[PDB]
Amino acid sequence: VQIFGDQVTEERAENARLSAFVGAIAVGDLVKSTLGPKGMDKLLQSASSNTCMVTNDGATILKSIPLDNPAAKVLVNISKVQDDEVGDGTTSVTVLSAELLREAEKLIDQSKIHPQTIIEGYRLASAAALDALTKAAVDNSHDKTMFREDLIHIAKTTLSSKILSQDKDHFAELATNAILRLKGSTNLEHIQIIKILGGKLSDSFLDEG
Amino acid sequence: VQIFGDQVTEERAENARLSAFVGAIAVGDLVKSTLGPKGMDKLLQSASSNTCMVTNDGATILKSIPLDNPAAKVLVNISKVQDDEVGDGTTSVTVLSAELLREAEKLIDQSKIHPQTIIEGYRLASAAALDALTKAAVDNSHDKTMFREDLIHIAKTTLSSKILSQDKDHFAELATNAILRLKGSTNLEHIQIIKILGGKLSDSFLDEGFILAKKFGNNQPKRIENAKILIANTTLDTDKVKIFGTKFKVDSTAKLAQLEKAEREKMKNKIAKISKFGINTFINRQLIYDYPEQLFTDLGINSIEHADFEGVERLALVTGGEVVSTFDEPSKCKLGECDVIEEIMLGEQPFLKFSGCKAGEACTIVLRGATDQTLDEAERSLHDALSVLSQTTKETRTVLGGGCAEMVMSKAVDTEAQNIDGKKSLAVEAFARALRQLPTILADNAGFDSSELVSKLRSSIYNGISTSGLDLNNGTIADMRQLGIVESYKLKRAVVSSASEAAEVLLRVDNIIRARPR
Amino acid sequence: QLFNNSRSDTLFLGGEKISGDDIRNQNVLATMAVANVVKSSLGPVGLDKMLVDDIGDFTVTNDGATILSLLDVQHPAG
Amino acid sequence: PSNATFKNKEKPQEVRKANIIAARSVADAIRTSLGPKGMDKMI
Amino acid sequence: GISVRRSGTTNTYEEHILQPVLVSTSAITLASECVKSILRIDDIAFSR
Ligand SMILES: Nc1ncnc2c1ncn2[C@@H]1O[C@H](COP(=O)(O)OP(=O)(O)O)[C@@H](O)[C@H]1O
Ligand SMILES: Nc1ncnc2c1ncn2[C@@H]1O[C@H](COP(=O)(O)OP(=O)(O)O)[C@@H](O)[C@H]1O
Ligand code: BEF
Ligand code: BEF
Ligand SMILES: [Mg+2]
Repeated sequence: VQIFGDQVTEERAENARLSAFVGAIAVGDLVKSTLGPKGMDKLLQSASSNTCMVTNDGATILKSIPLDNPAAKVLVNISKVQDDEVGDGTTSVTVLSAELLREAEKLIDQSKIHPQTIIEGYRLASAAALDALTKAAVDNSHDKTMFREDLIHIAKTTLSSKILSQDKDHFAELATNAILRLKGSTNLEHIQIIKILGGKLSDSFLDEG
Repeated sequence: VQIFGDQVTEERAENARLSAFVGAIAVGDLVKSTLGPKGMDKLLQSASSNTCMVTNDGATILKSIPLDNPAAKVLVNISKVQDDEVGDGTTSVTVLSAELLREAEKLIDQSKIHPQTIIEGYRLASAAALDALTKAAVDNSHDKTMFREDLIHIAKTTLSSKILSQDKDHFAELATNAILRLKGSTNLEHIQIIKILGGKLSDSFLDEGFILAKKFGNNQPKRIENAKILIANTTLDTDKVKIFGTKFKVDSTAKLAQLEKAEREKMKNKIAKISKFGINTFINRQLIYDYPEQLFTDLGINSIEHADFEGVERLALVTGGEVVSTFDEPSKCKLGECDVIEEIMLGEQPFLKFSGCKAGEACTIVLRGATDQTLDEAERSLHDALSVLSQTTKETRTVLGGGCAEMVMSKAVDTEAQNIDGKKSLAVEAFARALRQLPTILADNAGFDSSELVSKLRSSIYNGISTSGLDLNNGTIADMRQLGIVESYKLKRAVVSSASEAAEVLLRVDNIIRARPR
Repeated sequence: QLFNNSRSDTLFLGGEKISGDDIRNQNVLATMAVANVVKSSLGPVGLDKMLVDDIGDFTVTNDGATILSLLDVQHPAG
Repeated sequence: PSNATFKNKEKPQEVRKANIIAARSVADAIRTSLGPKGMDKMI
Repeated sequence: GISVRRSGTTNTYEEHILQPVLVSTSAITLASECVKSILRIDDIAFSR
C-alpha cells in the first residue's frame, strides 16, 4: 500500500543516516584543501553567463556550487551564518561540522550507540570546549599599543591561505589602519573597495582621505 | 585530448580507490547478517523464471546477485573459492575480506599511508596470524572415539545459523554417520541427497543402506529378500551393433525374416551369457528394452533400468559390486550383495530401498520439510556440513570457534605489532582490528553490546585464557572447549589466507578501466 | 457496476479477481446474455436468425445449439 | 541502562512486517472456500 | 464444535463429522514450520 504521491522519495532511518552523512562528509571533503597556510584555491564556474571565480573563502564555494543532499545544504548555510556573524572561519566551521558527523557514523555503525545519547554527549563536550576557550583567552586591555600589534597579527593569520599570503605584512597594515581609522564603527560600507585592473598586487593601497 | 573509445570509463587513483572500497564494503555489508548463531537469512529472487531461494550460505547469496563493481566481483569469486576448497566459511571469508579493506581506507585517507606499505604490513601480520593458528591447533590422533565426538561438534557449530539450528543434534549425527560411513572417500557424489516434500524437519534421516529413485522391471516381485546383484553398463534397447555400418542387403524378403529373428537371438544369447552369472538382481545404467525386460522376469531376475553413472557408482560402493560390461567370463568379475530390496513409499513416489548392505561406503540422506525452500536450504546447509566434516577426514586438526579462533590470531598479530614498528606497524594492528570485527558481528546479530562483549572477550584471550569464546545465547564469555564449539583448522587457515590475498590485489589497484559493453 | 479496483495487498499476475457480489452478478448477466439471444427463437410462434460470417457469408437457423455455436462467446459462464 | 544497545538498520523490521501482510492476503483470498458452507472459485 | 446442520454448539464426534489425525497432525506442523522459514527472512534482494 503506497502512501505518498508520485516522484516522491522516502529515505528512512537506515538510508536517511546515509544521506545525512554522505552529504555532510562530501561537502566537508570539498573545502578541506582550503584550510590553512599551504592551502589551495578552487576554480568555480557557472553554466550560466560564461562566468567563473578563483576563490578560497569557503562560504563562497559552498554558497555557489549546487547541491541536492539536504544535510549538505544545512552545512552550506552554517557557512553563510559564520560569514555573517564573523566574516572568517568559513572553512573552519564546515570541516569541524563534517568531522563531527564523520565521527558519529563511526559510532552509530561500528559501536552501535544511540544518536540521542551521542547528542547528550556531544553537548557536555561542547560546553567544556567553549569553557577552557575563555580560560585560555588573552584579552587585550587599555594598551592600544599592545592591541594594534595584536590586530595586525590576527589579519596576518587570516590572510595567509589566500593569494595575499606573500604580501601578508603589506595587506595587514592596510586593514589594521583602515579599521582603526574607522573609529570603532562596525559597518563596512565606510570602506569603499575599488578594484582597478593593472600593475602589481603590492601596488594596492589605502588612500589618506 | 581524449584517448579511449566512447562509452569507456576511466576511474583513476583517487576515484579507483573509491570503487575498490565502496564495492568490497558493500558486498561485506550485504552478508554481515548471515554470520553467526542468531544470524538471519536472505531471500534471493531472480527476475527470470519467477524463481527464488531462502538462503544463508554466503556464497549462494554472492554467486547469485548481479554486480558491476569489479572490486566487489573479486570478493564474490573468493567466496566461490572457499566453497570449493572447504565448503564452509563463505561469509567469514568475505566479511574479513571487506573489514581489512575498510581498515585500509581508514589508513589511506585518515593517516595518509602508502598502499604498498599497508600491503608490506598486512603481509607481516598474515604470516603471524597463520602462525599462532597452528600453535593453537588441536590435532586429534588415534583416538577415533575422541575424534568422533570431535567431528559431531564441527557439525553442530557449522549448522547453527541455518534453519537446522533447532535440529542441530539430530542433523549432526546424520552428517557424522554419513561421512564416517563414507570410509575416508572425499567425494560427495556417494551421498545422494534426495529431498521429498512433507512432514517435519526432525523427520529427515540417513538410510541404513541406499534408497534408489528407480523402479522394478515391470510386473516383477516388489520385495527381494537375500539379494545378489550384478551392476551393468552394457546396451539393451539400442540393440548392440558393431559400430561401423552393417547394412542388410536382402536379395528377396525371405532373408529379412531370418535376420529379424537373428537380432532377437543375439539378445537371447546376451541374456543367457548373463543368466550364467547366477544372480537374482540385475541393475543397468542403460535402458532395458521391452524384450529383455521380460526375459529377466520369466527367469525371476529383478531388473532395474535407468540409474546413470551416478546411481551405478554408489550401488557398486554400497553393495560391494562392480560396474560390469562384457559379461563373457563371469568368474573374474565381482558381484554385489545385500539383505533386502523392498520398494517403500515416501509421501507419493515409489523408491526401492536397499537395506542391510555388504559395505556402507555410499549412502542416501532423505531430507524432509514443509516448504520447497526449506528443503533447498537443508541441502545447502547440509552440503556445508558434509564439507567441513569430509575435509577434516583429510585435515584432522581443530581450532576453537565462537570468535575464539580469530581472537587468538588478533592476539599474536597485535603483539607482533609491538615488535615491528614504523608506519607498517599501524597496518599490522589494523589487520588485528579487522580480525576482531568478526566476533563483533557474531555479537551484533544476536543483539548484545558489540562494544562491551568483544571488549570483554579480548581481555580474557589476551590475558592467556586462550579458550574463551562467545556464548551467543547467554551474552557472556564462555569456555569453547567445555561447550564444544569446534571448527576445522583447514577452514580457519583458508579464511585468513584467502582474505589477505583479496586485500593485496585490491590495495595494489589504482586504475579501473571499463570498455564499452557488448 | 463501477469498474472494480485492484486490491492494494494481494499480488496476482496478468490477472484480475472479482469476488462475492461482483462476480455472482457478472455470471448471471453473462448467462442472460446468452439465453436472451435465443428466447425469440422458442415455440411454433418462434422465429429464425440470420448470422453473418463478417465476409457477408451467413447461415439462417433456429436450432439453438447451432446459433450458440456460431455466436462468439467470450465469458466462461456464457 | 538508558543508553543501551541501539538497533542500527531498520529494513529487517519493515520487511518482516510487509511479508506477513503480503502472505496474510493469500490466506484471506481462501477463507470463503472452507467447510460445507464454503464456496468454489473459478480460475 | 460447529455443526452446519445444527447451526450451533453440538457434539461433532457423535454428529459423525470426522477428520483423520494426520490431516491435523500435519496441518499444524507444516504451518508452524513454514512460519519459521518466513521469519528467517530479514531482507529481499533481486538476483540475476
Ligand atoms: N601562518 C599560519 N601559521 C599557522 N597556522 C595558520 C596560519 N595562518 C592561518 N592558520 C590557521 O589556519 C586556519 C585558517 O585557514 P582558512 O583557510 O582561512 O580557514 P577559515 O576560512 O575557516 O578561516 C586557522 O585555523 C588558523 O589557526
Ligand atoms: N553455537 C555457536 N556459538 C557461538 N558461535 C558460533 C556457534 N556456531 C558457530 N559459531 C561461529 O559463527 C561462525 C559461523 O557463522 P556462519 O554464518 O556459519 O559463517 P560461514 O558461512 O562463514 O561459516 C563461525 O566462525 C563460528 O565461530
Ligand atoms: F577560507 Be577563510 F573564510 F579564511
Ligand atoms: F554462511 Be556459511 F557457509 F555457514
Ligand atoms: Mg581563515
